[PDB]
Amino acid sequence: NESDCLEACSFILSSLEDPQVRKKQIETINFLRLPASNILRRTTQRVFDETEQEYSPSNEISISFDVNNIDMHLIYGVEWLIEGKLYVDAVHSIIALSRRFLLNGRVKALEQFMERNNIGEICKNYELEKIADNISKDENEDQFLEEITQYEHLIKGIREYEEWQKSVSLLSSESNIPTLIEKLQGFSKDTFELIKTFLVDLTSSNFADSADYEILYEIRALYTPFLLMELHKKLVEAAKLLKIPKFISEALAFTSLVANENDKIYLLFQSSGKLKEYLDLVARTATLSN
Amino acid sequence: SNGKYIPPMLNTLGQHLSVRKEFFQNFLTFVAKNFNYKISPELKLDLIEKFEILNCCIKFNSIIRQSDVLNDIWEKTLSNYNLTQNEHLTTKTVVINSPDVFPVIFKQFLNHVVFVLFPSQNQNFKLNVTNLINLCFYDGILEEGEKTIRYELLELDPMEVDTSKLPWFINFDYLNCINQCFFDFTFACEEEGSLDSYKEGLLKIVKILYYQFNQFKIWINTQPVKSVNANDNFININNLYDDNHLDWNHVLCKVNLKEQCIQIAEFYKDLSGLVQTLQTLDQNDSTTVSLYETFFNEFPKEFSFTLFEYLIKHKKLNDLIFRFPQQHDVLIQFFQESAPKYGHVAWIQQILDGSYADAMNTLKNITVDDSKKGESLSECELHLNVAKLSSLLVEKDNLDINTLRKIQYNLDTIDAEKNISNKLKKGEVQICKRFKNGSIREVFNILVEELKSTTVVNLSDLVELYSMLDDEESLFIPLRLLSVDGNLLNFEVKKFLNALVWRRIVLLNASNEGDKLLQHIVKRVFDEELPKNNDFPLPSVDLLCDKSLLTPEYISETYGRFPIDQNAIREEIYEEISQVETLNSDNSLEIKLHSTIGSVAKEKNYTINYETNTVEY
Repeated sequence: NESDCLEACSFILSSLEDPQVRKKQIETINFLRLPASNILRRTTQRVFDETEQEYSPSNEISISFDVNNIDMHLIYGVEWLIEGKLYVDAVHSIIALSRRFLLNGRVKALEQFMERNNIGEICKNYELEKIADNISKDENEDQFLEEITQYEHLIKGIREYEEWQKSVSLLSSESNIPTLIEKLQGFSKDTFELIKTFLVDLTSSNFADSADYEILYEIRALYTPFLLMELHKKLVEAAKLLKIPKFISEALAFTSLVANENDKIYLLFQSSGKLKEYLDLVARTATLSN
Repeated sequence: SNGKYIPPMLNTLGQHLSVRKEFFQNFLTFVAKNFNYKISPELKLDLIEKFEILNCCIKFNSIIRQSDVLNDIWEKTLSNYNLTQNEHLTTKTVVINSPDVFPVIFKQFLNHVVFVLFPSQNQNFKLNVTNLINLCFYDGILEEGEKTIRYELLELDPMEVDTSKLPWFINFDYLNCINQCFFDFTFACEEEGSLDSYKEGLLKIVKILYYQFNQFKIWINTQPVKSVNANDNFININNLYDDNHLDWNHVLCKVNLKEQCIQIAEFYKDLSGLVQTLQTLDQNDSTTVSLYETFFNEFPKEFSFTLFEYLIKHKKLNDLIFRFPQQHDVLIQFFQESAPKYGHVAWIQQILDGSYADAMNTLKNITVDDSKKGESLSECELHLNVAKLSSLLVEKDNLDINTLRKIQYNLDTIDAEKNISNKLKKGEVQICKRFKNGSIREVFNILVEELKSTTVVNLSDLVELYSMLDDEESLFIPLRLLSVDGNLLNFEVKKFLNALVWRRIVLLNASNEGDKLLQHIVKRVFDEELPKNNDFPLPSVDLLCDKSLLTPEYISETYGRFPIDQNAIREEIYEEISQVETLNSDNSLEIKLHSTIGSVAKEKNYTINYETNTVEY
């Protein structure tokens, strides 16, 4: 009875706690890496079922950046397989995780996933396993590295600025505030360039799956532009800390400049309306207060 | 040491003292033997007091007096440390004299030791702190009184009929001083970085607290129903509870002072400190984890709920989830079963299952950020940004207090008018239940047409009017106006207006069997640091009712130009003056007030003014 094993096993493994006890018991319950797959799968399933209700509702690309505790439990489902030495099943199973993360818009879930496990090794080991099992497969060889991963440079940028601010405040404890502004000005500029530098491409490969270039475009079309918009409000934000003469015209000019759009959103408006809807919503605001 | 046959102190200081002590003891043995329950627990208790004092003073002295070298070393080390705190006081043989008090001798000593404890590294000194604490505070009262005197023969605890709460010597001041000490001493054991040594110190305080609360309920006997129609000490050092208990237990866990967690929790009645110790584990050792699993079925709410508090609050969520499969079902029960000390930890779990909480920023970005204003106002953004920058002259949170007031006075009027206006439009009207009646309710209805319109009216008028209206924002309008813009008026005129906001609160308070309402609003003031900003009188019990700040200005500002019936107002004022006095002179009611006021004042390093009211210029 396949069901009855799966359950008794999953519960045994979970009810034995300590990472080393887990490690060896999972490691040595395997052979052939084709029906050993099944024993671990129910252990995978309980791990997911618990956190299932706590899991984020996004199953589509939207706002959802950064790993929380809920994610980590899901990552652990895959960890059970790795410990078992189940490279046959694992090469398939890596690609499937990466796709769910891509589809629900979790670039950070993938990124972190990418540090702890990497696809490229998995495909090379696969080939060697089917020399001892002799099951047919097509050439699956991978050399994939990260290159999705321009988000780490964003975070790097912020941190230097922030370090000035702690140190800047320390310097500020009765000294000379203008000299501290010169330095702060230096920091914002250099950080701003720094975020725009660094490119990770390296060896050119994908996830051991094609037709995923489309998926990556959409995720970028969200978070990327959101952040861009945030930054475009950020200048205004910073320009309200230390008193300084003039320097207002630059901001005015930028504001004016943000009027020459270039993709045709008005054509979209023409296509189906809401431009209209926006007048209706304005009118309701005006009848409440003008 | 006066008498025909009582010498003015023979011999060794300790020898005559022992002679005297024999005399005090003998008197007690005689009250125990013959007169024990025929004598009230007042006068007799004063004989016990003699021992407590003596024990503490001599112990401190004697350690140093071991060898001659140690005493000479002591005088140098102690003098030097005094210099760092900019003070002086060397001891030997100017200690011992044993003044007749109960905890007060301990109080004095403790402060002095803690003072020159932060520069100190001396070990004779360290040693000396522990002996003073234990002999007087723990040992004097409980282990040289309750255990070895009352519970054998002599009897009459402080929970048997006393003055009207406790014996004559025990008063409000003592209870309030204890509350302070708890937190100052917890700070101090982190500071020396040898938290472990000062467990004992900590143990005494928690013990003394628990005992005391029991004394209060047993003196009137039964369960709370006369402390819920008149707050006293039985909640006055469960203020600092939640946050601090959980923090201090957590700090102690990993540095394996597991015992230290257990005591704090045990006296204030929570399974969380014991349970969190066991759980400190990653998950290591299969046998132990299994044992915890057993306890889920055996105690499905009690053990289960307590356990969650560690894991949610301290975010050891890995344990919560896989490790414990059967606790997901109980984790829902926890949300469906909250109020004692399980609401506070439960909200965090809920918003973090959803993984977003960014909703607050969107609503904020419209109203604080100068980006989306009016519906046909332009130039708003420009003014508002320039204004924020100017009040930025002073460092951090504190703004330049003079610049702030000129904007603030007219703003708080526009905002006040507007708050009721939204309300009036809905066809809703705001009044209190005992202010429903009379001249003010009628005047209010005429005024309803007026409040739609916007026009600058005086802060004195606004202060008086608003405090009698329902709703939190409305009640805030009097406190706001005064803190900031009250210091545009004279000091005496500022305080008198203040008494008046307070007075209305007392009326309401006095009318209900809610006794906690006044406490919360007094507490709130120091948390928003209103006395640090713009000058606002600090909560006092000699600030609630003012009547020595007779200014004709006050007369012409409040009642001379605001249109309310003179007869009515006068009558309310007489009533107001009576109610403040009753809380201020009824014993239980002073305990709740005094206690609460003084601790918060100390922690914040405030001083009650009756001039400037400046706690941060």
